[PDB]
Amino acid sequence: QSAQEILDRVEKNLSTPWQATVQGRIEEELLARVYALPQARLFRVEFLKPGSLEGNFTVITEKEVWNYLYLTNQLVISPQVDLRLEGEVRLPEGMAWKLVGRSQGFAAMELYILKADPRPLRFVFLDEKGKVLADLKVVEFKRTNLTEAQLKRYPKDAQVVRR
Repeated sequence: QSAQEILDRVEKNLSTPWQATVQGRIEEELLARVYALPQARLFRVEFLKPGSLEGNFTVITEKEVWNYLYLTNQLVISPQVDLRLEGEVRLPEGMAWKLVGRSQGFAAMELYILKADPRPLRFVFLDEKGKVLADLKVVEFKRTNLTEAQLKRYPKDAQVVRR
């Protein structure tokens, strides 16, 4: 239940607008910028790496999800883990809580949460043998101000694929 308390602290601590840089491996390198405007229930992810995703972006709202595919100029419009607190570990950003949980494309995961300023720092997904399937780190983070005009922007010439 301690994990739930931590997650609750994170949710409350990130109730204002923020942005971050996510980098890791999934083998290929994944790099993206993330934007959140909680009060408007808006989220945007912009991809930088790998080459197949470079330029793509995803916009999430309470109602629908937009997935822009840069190379094909298509805008696709479409309508859990039992985490437990294992303990703490010192990370570059400082002391963090290490949450662990079992269980559909992975066997278990590790979620690292910064203690001083409750927010995610790293997500690690493991298979049955403990092999890393994905290791994504939040390498940059900043609280800021964002607007719907910014997060809902899209290429005017995008071709719509409506699900």
